[PDB]
Amino acid sequence: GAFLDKPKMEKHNAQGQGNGLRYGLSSMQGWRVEMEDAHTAVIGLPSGLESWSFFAVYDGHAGSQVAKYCCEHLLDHITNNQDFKGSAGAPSVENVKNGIRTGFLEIDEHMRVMSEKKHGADRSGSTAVGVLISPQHTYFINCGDSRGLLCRNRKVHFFTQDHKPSNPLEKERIQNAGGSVMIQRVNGSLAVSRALGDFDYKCVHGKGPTEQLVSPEPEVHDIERSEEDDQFIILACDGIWDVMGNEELCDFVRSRLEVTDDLEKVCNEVVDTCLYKGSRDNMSVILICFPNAPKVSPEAVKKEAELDKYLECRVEEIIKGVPDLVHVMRTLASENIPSLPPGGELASKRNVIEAVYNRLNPY
Ligand SMILES: [Mn+2]
Ligand SMILES: [Mn+2]
Repeated sequence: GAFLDKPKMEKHNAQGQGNGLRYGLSSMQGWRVEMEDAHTAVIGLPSGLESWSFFAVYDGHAGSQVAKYCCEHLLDHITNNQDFKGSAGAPSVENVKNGIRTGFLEIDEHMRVMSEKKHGADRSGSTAVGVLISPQHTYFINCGDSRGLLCRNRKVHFFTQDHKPSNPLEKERIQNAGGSVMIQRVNGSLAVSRALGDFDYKCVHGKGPTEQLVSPEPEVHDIERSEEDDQFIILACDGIWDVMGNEELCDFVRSRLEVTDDLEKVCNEVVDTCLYKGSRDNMSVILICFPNAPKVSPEAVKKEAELDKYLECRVEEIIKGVPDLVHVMRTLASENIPSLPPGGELASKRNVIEAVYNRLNPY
């Protein structure tokens, strides 16, 4: 219904280390009147999965109720059901894969009875994307238009495929549940074809839970882990992916990692870069790095210090009229400056340019 007059750019961070992993996250409200994103980051899991980890981004719609309940409870719905536990020993590929499906369906029904019982007024829904990381497998999980990727060996090794209504199997399901896809939207309103919650979209008679207008069924992919080649995993809501592609962001994160090992800082840079590339949505990013994540380079740090200083001089020189920040950005862009961060471009450097603009024209 509304945007803010000015963006809420305050970042919320977390970070941790364990099972050979390091992780950082950053969430920001941005231009939207509410923050309806949520996340989960836990290293070491209950009930004998000490050496497992779990990370997840939740993009909530029509309120944050569903997103928040998921962020605190999706994991135990996933690991504490007979499908995940099942077979006598350690959980197999199938156990894990079926366990997540059950987890997804059962928490959905759980939330439906809770809402029915307590007479809930919110009509919210949420995407989930994440990884369950075991000693030898990364299991990617997706439900909605949030997205995850694996950077392996300097390249995009795998990414999750967003559930858009106009996708062929999604459209088919929607049509069979008596709906249509109008442009990109389920009956002209809903932009996503899979989510937790959205219970009004889940009331077709004589169609299973996975056969409704909006499905809670996750897509799960088993990637075998690689001690030598596994570099980092990026999970983010569409607030990020709307304005940056797989290759770009993966190239950009690499560039940043070659400058800091501070993961919260890298995530802040993803989020600011995205706000400046024009994103007007809530943004949340998680960055999980593996032992062979890119390393800090003495040279890349110098190049960044050089580039920073260069951008400071241009600003000072561009001010002879006294142009506003917007106009300085325009001018700087039309200079076609070399060596800007890959993917990030000029946008990834606005905090540096702006801080300087302020040093010189503070009023
Ligand atoms: Mn949202
Ligand atoms: Mn969003």
